Amino acid sequence: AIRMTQSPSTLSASVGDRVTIACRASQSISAWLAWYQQKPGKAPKLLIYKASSLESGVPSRFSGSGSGTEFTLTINSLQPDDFATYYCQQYISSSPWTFGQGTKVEIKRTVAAPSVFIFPPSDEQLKSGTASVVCLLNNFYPREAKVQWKVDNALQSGNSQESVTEQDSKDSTYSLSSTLTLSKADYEKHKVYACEVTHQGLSSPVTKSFNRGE
Amino acid sequence: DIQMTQSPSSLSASVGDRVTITCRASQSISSYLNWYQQKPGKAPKLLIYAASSLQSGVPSRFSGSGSGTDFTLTISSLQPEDFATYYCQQSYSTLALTFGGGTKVEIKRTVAAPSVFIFPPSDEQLKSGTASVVCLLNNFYPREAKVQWKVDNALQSGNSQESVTEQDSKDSTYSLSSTLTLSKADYEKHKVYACEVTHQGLSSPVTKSFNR
Amino acid sequence: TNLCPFGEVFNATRFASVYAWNRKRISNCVADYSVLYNSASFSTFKCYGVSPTKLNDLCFTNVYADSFVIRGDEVRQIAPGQTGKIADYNYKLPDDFTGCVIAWNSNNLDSKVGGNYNYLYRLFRKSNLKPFERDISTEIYQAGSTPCNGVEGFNCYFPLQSYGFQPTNGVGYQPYRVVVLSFEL
Amino acid sequence: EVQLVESGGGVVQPGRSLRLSCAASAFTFSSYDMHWVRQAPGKGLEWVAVISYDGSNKYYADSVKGRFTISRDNSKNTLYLQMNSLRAEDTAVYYCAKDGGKLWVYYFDYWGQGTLVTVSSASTKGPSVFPLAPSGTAALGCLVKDYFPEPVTVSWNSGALTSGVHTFPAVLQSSGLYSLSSVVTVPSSSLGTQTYICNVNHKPSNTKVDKRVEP
Amino acid sequence: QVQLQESGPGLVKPSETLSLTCTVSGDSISSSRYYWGWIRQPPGKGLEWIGTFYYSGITYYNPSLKSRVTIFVDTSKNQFSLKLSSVTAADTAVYYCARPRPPDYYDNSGALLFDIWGQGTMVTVSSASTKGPSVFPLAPSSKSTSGGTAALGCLVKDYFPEPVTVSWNSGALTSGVHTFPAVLQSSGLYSLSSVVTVPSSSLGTQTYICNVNHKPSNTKVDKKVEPK
Ligand SMILES: *[C@@H]1O[C@H](CO)[C@@H](O[C@@H]2O[C@H](CO)[C@@H](O)[C@H](O)[C@H]2NC(C)=O)[C@H](O)[C@H]1NC(C)=O
Repeated sequence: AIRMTQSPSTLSASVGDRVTIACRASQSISAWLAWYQQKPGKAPKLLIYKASSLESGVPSRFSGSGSGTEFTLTINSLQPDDFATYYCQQYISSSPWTFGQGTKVEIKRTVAAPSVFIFPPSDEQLKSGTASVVCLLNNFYPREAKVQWKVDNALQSGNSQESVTEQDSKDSTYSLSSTLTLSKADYEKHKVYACEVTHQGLSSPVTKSFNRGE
Repeated sequence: DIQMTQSPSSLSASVGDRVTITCRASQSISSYLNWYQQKPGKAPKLLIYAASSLQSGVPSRFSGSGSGTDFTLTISSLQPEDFATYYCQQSYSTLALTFGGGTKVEIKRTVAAPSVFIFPPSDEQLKSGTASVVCLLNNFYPREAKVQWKVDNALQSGNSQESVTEQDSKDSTYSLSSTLTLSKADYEKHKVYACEVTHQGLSSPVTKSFNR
Repeated sequence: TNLCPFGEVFNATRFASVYAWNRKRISNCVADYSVLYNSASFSTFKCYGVSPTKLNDLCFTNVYADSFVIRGDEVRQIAPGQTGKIADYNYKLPDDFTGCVIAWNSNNLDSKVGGNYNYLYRLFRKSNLKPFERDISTEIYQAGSTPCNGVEGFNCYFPLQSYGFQPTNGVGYQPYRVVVLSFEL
Repeated sequence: EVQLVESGGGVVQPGRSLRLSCAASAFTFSSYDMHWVRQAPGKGLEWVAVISYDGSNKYYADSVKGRFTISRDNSKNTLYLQMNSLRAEDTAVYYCAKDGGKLWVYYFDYWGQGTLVTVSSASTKGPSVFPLAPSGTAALGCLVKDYFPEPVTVSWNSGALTSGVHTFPAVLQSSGLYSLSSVVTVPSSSLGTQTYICNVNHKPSNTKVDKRVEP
Repeated sequence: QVQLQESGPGLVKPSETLSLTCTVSGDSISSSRYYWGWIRQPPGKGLEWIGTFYYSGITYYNPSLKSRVTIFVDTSKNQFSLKLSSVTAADTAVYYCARPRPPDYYDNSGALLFDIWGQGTMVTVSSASTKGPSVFPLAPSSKSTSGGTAALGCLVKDYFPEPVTVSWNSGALTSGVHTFPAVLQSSGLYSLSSVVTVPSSSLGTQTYICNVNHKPSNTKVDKKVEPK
């Protein structure tokens, strides 16, 4: 079993940069190495074979080189669509541990503040016994964001979960949804519900809020 | 496959001469070598089979000999109906039968210089978008002749197509017509159109040109 | 029924390595050659000095069937007047060969995932083989000045090498089963 | 005495199929092997296939293997060649040849006159006839350009002119069409006094054009 | 062009046998002329080559997967299968059927790379039962309005196992849509949300329906979202 080592594990580059990914083999695999591109929610896509031969239908800006133990994938002129995780695969012998650990390429872009939205629980959900309040952070960069649930100005913790979309393939932004889940009874005990958002693009924290009944 | 190499590719003789053609095989084909004659525009005709066996109906002036790799077809007395191309064909590898490149037995004459003529494209053709320049090499011998298209003293390659007639049935000379083809946009980009001809019968290369 | 046992050769479950190629004499039997080729599979079928269709004309039937496995790249060496490691050191056909060479891809039989290292070929030999010669010796080959005395090492190599047929090889490196029929007329 | 007559040749687009026939006479057709041999325009001879006397055996050259099919009908004395998946490299004149049979190996002793098979993606288009006016003796002619397929017949003055006339073999240009030249050397004196008309006839498109050539 | 498509149960109980099927679709192309294999990817992990079928009796199986892997190819139906017995939580992964690229004439490699892939199917090894999701509307309002654009969506809550697919207006509405990954609630059930931003002037005139499809429970819900 030959082990493959990609470096770095993660990287962030601006649009148009020249990205380089290195793949290291514990022993010489001659030139039988392949490169894959896997976008989120998609199967891996074969880019390079024989370390340097380009697959049909892959842009010319992708290129590979190397022989023996160290190989290199190059992405000239990085595009926002190129956001993906890239794997190298040795195929000198059918053995376990054939793929590398993968290199996740993030796209670097200008700072963008999120558009914040809050959603009260629906009548259909309130008539099922549960209450879920949803806070939305739409189209922002960078990925780091902080959400605080305040219920009647009382800070909440341990009753909510977050979920962040993968980086958009067009504008390279992120989106976040925080779901505050309560019982209908506990929801019926308080009036004001709000999520407070802090981000690099907000000079002051934004707070969307609603009142139960209004 | 087994390669069959004939030599010479061409030879010149006159009626009554003894002609000998050589056929070599890239490996020993024993004695399974056959000779064929082909006139232009006609099917081939079997002359010799099994190296030396004369086919029934073929004149006894044809004969073959040799075994292994070197074979020979001999015409003891060349007759006027024996001016043709001659192919050898190996039959040792029965499922990979191959022929030779051929040997043309042409008529021997004296050296004749070509009469070079150049024709500019017609007015009727220029309204179609394409321009054809035609250079003519008329009645020369031997067939070896070079045609070079110059445009503003810049040599043209991959831009023309040649065509040579069969050896004339009367003066035994050849004739060539080269056709330079380029678009109308490439036609006004330049002015001088020439045709340089090199031949054995020319003490110096001859050029015929015209101005647009 | 007194038909020649051409099935025992073409349909053999195991084939021999090319250096120790197998030979089966087939005589005193009626050979049905027309059906032999009929099995649409043979990727290589070349005869020398005889026409395959007109083999049913021969009165007798006294033929040697030689069988082995080589690379797809080496199929072209099984012919008269060919050179290379196989034709020079493993299986040599004469220049006046009278017979047929039959080969077919056997990647579905003679290749293992880890590599089928059962088929060998002679890599080192001082002089070329005579036609139809069979060298099964594995004496340590002396490549240099000093002798070896049966001991491997530098300039002292085992004369045989294995193919290691893997199913992921290209057709040039894939195994092909070869049968060579030698006729007498 | 042996008679071999081919038929079925013509034009075919790439990838399509075509079937040739070869009627035999004046010999025991059912006891001889039959061959197919093709010759590209201006090239050498290339063997294609062979079939046994009874039609049970078929062997093909590697250039056509798995692509062509040979067959025979001994009740009609006809040889067939089913040509599927035709490439541009298949454009040639196809002969059927009888095997001599006097040897342990194949050899062709009688050939048919052959038939032309043109593989191209161009439909039958008529030619455009352009003059080549002249500028010792003089020279003039006609340029037969952009026609498909072969052949075209060029005569001068309806056959009244045969001395000093050269008609050149056609060429296949990049457009998939054909271009042909035809010239004549006439006395330079009788130039603006004699009439010269080339008679171009394209049978595949039925185009009989008579163009007058004058300085 | 060759196209692969996985199909199988997204939920397998522990110690049972996983069974998936990949159907080869192409221009009358035979599956007897190619090799076929399977590749899985645990959530948040790398890629593991499970095994490839070359010929009958000549198969490769990942030795780390012991003797519990079996792959069969049906050449008359143009489809192949993957059998994985004695499954545990370590077998919960997205499974891809891939085709190893045929080698060139002179290729000497020991293994191969995969040039054609399926779409992947998510198999969860768990003891729990399947549950269809409850789809609740996230109505647009003044609090969910930024200028001339407004946000609305659907809350896909309490389902098991993964995954669910959300489309808007039968796929006619794709721009500005964000389907967030699902979070595993303390109850052991998944829950995600899907949102789309629309112009405010279109809320009363345009109908917006989210189409939630939970294959493991054969549950399709089309929920119309209106301003409250
Ligand atoms: C080699 O064995 C194969 C079977 O493995 C034989 O092929 C069969 O031949 C019979 C006629 O005898 C046919 O009816 C069958 O359809 C054939 N089956 C297959 C799968 O080919 C073959 O005849 C044998 N060859 C020799 C020379 O004995």
